[PDB]
Parts: sequence; structure tokens; C-alpha cells
Amino acid sequence: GHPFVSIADSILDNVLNLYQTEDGLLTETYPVNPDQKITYLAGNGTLKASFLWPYSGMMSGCVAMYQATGDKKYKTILEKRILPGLEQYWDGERLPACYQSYPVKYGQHGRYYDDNIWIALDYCDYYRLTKKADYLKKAIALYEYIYSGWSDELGGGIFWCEQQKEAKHTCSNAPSTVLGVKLYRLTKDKKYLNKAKETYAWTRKHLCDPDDFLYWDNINLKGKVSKDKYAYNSGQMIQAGVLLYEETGDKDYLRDAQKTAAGTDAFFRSKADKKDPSVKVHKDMSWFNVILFRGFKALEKIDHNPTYVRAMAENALHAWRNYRDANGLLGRDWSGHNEEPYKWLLDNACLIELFAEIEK
Repeated sequence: GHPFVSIADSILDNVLNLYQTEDGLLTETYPVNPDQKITYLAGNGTLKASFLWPYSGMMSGCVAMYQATGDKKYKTILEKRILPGLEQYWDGERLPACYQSYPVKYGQHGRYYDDNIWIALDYCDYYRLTKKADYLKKAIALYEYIYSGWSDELGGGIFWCEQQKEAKHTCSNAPSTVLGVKLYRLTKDKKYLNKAKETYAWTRKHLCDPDDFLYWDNINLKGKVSKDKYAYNSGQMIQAGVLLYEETGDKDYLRDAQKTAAGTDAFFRSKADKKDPSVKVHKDMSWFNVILFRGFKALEKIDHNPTYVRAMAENALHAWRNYRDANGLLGRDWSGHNEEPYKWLLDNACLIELFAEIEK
């Protein structure tokens, strides 16, 4: 069943009301910070919209809600509001064409290979739900751009930022593997399955820590590995492993997924909760946890181990009941320890997908 769809529905309507701009976009935060700083870009005046990354969480949420409920309300929100808003980021001037990080009416802005993977993944899922030709075409066109980010440097792998090609990242290779499997299922073209297998093998060899089965962040062109461990990176390799096991029957992919998942739960579900210090909470930001939930939920369907999905769903519901602000919005920390007066769009948009995905 879908016990928390009412919560996900409430967040969607509240975010749309509070964050909407007159030109059909969404602000970076609520309330707006006049001195807004953006710390997540590679390496001007006032901001008038959000960047692509937080905006994209609205598409994952709306698609998840349409999948969970079948309610045309969510199809209408995507067709009339979210997808026309997303088009304001489409840069067809620099090639291959893709969605750039900030609206095109504000000039040229950085283009990220990974931003385009998350959108291509939602286009795959939304095409499966509607059969509208345009969505499959967008997903195939986006894949071509994503793979224009691949090179033989370091034996393979995809870059992160098209304008600053300095390293090959787990965040640009692990969801790329998931994307390949999804495109193989929709088109039956073996080229997608072969590239998914090759991208997975490259990432496992160079970016998986052999001591704990957790994924490192990236490897630069000089061969230096950045060993920072984030929940979404291990989470996408769990989902990639499960999907590749479903496609090949090769148990090594399942075994990888189970080892990374056990190591992930032990390492990330380690932060003391504010209200009840005896409860362990996922330490990473809200959106990284929602991406990890895709991997845990995928594995649970195979092995029926509910440990990881139950514990994270409990963490999110606890935060929902206790740490919302006056505007009914949440910050990035589900342990409730960090006060954020200006609530990031993504910290709330990601909850629409999460509460739509909890099945209990």
C-alpha cells in the first residue's frame, strides 16, 4: 500500500504555493534569502529562480506520486507547471543539447552530466506511465549528452561538469548505469545493457572501497581518488547492482548490492536524534537519503530484508512529526539538530518522492 501519499500530496501543494515565481519557476529557498550563496557549482546579481538540481526534485516527486496513486492531479501539475518550467533550462545552443544549471534567459550557465541523468531517469519512468513519445525521445537525447561526457582517460568513466572536465565521479557513473538498464527495458537495444555493464565494472574497480564496500567520490585525471563517502553514491550502486542482477541472473551483482547496503546502513545510520538521543538517524542530507532509498527499496523486493527501508522511513516520519518550521518545511538534517531559517527547495521537494515511495 501507500500509507503516506497524503503527506507527499500536502508537501507538493505547500511547496508550489510558497516557492512559485510569476514567470513559472520556483525560488531557491523559502523564505527568499536576499544574501543567497550557492556552494554546489564547479569552482553576479540577484537570483530570480532556483538552480536545476533543486528544481528537478519536483519532477521526481510528481512522477513518484503519479506512479503511487494514478491520480490525474499529478499528471496535470507535470504537464502545465513542472515540465514547462524545466524547458526554461533547455540549452540547444551548445552541443549536444541538454538542460543547463540555471534558466537560459539569464545567459549561458554550467552544464552538468549528472543533472541530466536524474531528469533522463524521470523521463524513463514518466514515459512508462504515459506512453507519450516526447518523453522517450528526451530520455534518448539526454543519454547521448551524458555519454558525450565519457572518455578513455583512466580507462573509462563519465565527467561531472562539461565546462570543467577534471575528474570522473560516482555521482555521474552510478545513476548512469541505472539509466542504461531503464533504456534497455524500454528499447530492447543491447547497446544500453552493454554500456551499463561497462560503466558499472569501471566504477566498481576504481571507486568501491575494498575494506567496507562503500563508494568513494571521484578519481581525477592525475589518478588521485577523493575518498569522501556520500549516501547517494553507495545508494545508486546498490540500485545499479539489483537492476543488473535482474537483467543477467548473475548473482555477483546481487552480492555486491547486499554488501554495499549492509555497509551503507551501518556507516550512514549513525547520527544521534535530537528528540530521542538513543535513536540512530541517517547522517547525510535529505535528498542523498531519498536517492539511497531507491537502492534499499530495489534490494528489499529481491531479498525481503526490511531492516534498511523500515529504519529510514521511521527516520523521515519522525522528522516530519517533529522538526517542521512555521511554514511546514524541513531542513536537510533528519536528526533535527541544524536550524535553517531559509528552507532549501530540494530539502522539501525530495520528501514528495520519499513519502510517495514508503509502502510499509
